[PDB]
Formats: sequence, structure tokens, C-alpha cells
Amino acid sequence: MTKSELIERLATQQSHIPAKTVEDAVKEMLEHMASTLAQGERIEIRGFGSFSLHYRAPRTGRNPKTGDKVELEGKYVPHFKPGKELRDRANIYG
Amino acid sequence: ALTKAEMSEYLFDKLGLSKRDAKELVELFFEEIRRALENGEQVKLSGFGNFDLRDKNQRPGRNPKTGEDIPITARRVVTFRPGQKLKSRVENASPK
DNA sequence: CGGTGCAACAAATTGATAAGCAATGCTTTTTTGGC
DNA sequence: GGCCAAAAAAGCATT
DNA sequence: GCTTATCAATTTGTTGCACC
Repeated sequence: MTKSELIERLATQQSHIPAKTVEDAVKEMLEHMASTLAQGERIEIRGFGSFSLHYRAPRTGRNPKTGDKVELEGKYVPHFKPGKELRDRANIYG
Repeated sequence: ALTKAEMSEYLFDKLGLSKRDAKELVELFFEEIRRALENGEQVKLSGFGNFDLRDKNQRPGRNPKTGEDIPITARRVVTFRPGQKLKSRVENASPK
């Protein structure tokens, strides 16, 4: 399911909400999530999960193709942690 | 932290949606993603990231406090792989 | 609208095994804006 | 909505 | 290749948000 597919599926079930509105909303919701993380603030949706930021210390990495060293700045990376409902619904195995 | 309430309010302010619809929409967006996932389907949101399913075989674990060796049972878990676009936007963030 | 209670959240333990990534050009998919 | 060419984003190599 | 994450069980402090 891609972004667009997600939009189509929502529109379909929500006949009373205009398709254009659904599209705009999904896009807006995602951009909102994105900018939130970009601002260094976390996201916490009970039953779905939370998105936090993890720190990566500066280090001397390598260009995997050539082997040359590369000086990497310290930085932040997004990390998602699936919530209880999502974990349970996803887990097909006991 | 960003919440459904904050998300609804935002949809309201920006798109002029009724608070009723904004609420329902946020809820649905997340639900749809869950539906796909519980159904074994991968979710690829361009400009954000991918929610992938990985099947993990049983592996050795333990009760941290005590030390009692306990197995981590086999399970299907959901992981998120942030895309390059999202990653760049976030790389220079500063925890609020 | 706003107060409230509580499941779901976060954090903290240890240690064996799993997953993810530094660069970057080429290929493939997805989004975009016009009809 | 469909279709299309162009651009953006991602997928891959290996990441 | 080397770094970071996954997870066990359990206790304790915090909060999203459904329900009034």
C-alpha cells in the first residue's frame, strides 16, 4: 500500500468525505508528522506506535564501494516503535 | 509529543475541516495502515518511510533483572525504515 | 468544551542474535500537473 | 477517475 | 565490517485519549 493507495482506500470507505479532502488530509497529516520530527519533537499515537529521535555519534565511516574513509557528523535518525494493538494485530504467530 | 488531538486540530486549522471529520480522518489514516500491516502487506509512504513486516525465529533471551535464560518466542514484527527524504529533514534536529 | 481515570506508554536491568549503514551512479517506481 | 511525460523519490548494488 | 536494535520479565513513573 503506497501513499496514493492509502488515500484511495480511505476515500472509498468514507463516501461522505470528498475524495479531494481525503487526499489533502493524508498529505497534511504526513507532512505534519514529518515536520514534527524535523523539529526534534516525538510522535505518540496510542495503539499505533511512537516515533522518536535517536542520536548517532560522529564517526569515521567508509564509502562501501571504494573503501575510502569519510568523516561523518553526529546526527539524529527517526525511530519507530510499534504500539501494543499494532504489534498484536500484526503478529500472526503465537 | 504530537497526538491525534494535535493532528485533528491541525487539519481543522489548515484545511477548514469540521472537527468531527478531522477527528475521524486521523483515526482512519492510522487504522488503514494497521489494516494493511495485519494483512501482511508492506506500507510505503513516499517522503516518509516504509513499514515492513519481518518474521523473527525464536532466539535466546533472558529475564533482565534476575538472569533467568528465557526464550524470545518466534513472532512477526512491524519495523519502520525511514526514507532518505525524511532522514535529511531530521538529521540536524535537536531534541526539544 | 473540559475533567478524569487508566491502559498504554517510557525507562531501566544483560547478553546472543538480528538488522541497518557510511557513498553514489544507474535503474525502477511513484508522484505531479496538464488534458 | 484515466492517461501521459516529466520530475521526484526510492530501490539497488552492498545498504 | 562495524554499529545499532531487538527482546526476554518486572517494577515504577508518565500520558494519550476515550469516556463521560
